[PDB]
Amino acid sequence: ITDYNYKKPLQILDKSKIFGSNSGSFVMYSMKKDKYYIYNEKESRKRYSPNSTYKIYLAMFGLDRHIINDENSRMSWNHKHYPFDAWNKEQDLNTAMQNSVNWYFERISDQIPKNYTATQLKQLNYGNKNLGSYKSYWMEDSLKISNLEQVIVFKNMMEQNNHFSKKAKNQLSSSLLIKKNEKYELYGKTGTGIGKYNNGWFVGYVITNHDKYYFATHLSDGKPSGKNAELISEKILKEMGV
Ligand SMILES: *C(=O)[C@@H](NC(=O)Cc1ccccc1)[C@@H]1N[C@@H](C(=O)O)C(C)(C)S1
Repeated sequence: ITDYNYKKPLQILDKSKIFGSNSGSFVMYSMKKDKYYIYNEKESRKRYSPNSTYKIYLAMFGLDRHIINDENSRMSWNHKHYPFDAWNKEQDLNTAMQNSVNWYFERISDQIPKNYTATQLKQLNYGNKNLGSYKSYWMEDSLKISNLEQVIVFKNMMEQNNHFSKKAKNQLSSSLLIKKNEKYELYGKTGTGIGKYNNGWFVGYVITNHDKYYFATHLSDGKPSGKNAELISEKILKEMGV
């Protein structure tokens, strides 16, 4: 009822054929040129739950409040059998991000009061800002963000001379690196919502030798999967600027 699509106004694109039988949007931002590039402006402004992309923010708050740190991003397994075998071991930040280990981020969340989080979501302009009963509010629930916001918000949280330390930003960055060769480094995080897949995400950024870009892809129908959002994301960055 209070849910609304992203209002704040700020070049656009046609990637309709890469998306094919999936539907959703793409957003990109050039540091050097200070401009946005968007495929599907209207869909890009619709608010969806960020699901596992919110781990970015959970990690950042975890490092800020010290809940986890340089040396002790650790946290033990509760010896509960989850389907993913990568989830069934000791974790650190890199491991839990790479492998999107829900229990690790949920334990960070456990230790964070609604008022630090609400304050943070307000400084950051994180969508909705709608926390719930404040449980797993990021996992298909009250909290919601648009694809466009994902990009502005992430770019602003990392680039603004702001209260998060360069060091926690850098540990986060490490946790999110996905590909690297000579030309580029690609960073980001997959999100997959569910008995059905209906909300797929891939949010991140790429550093080349020349420029630095933040981008995000959402998926709502077709095969809205974190996996497919990453593929689409990769085909767009390739077919555009190496
Ligand atoms: C984050 O998106 C996680 N998704 C789920 O656990 C599914 C789910 C269940 C209940 C509520 C909301 C979402 C992990 N992220 C993805 C991903 O990285 O694409 C996985 C499917 C790997 S699990």
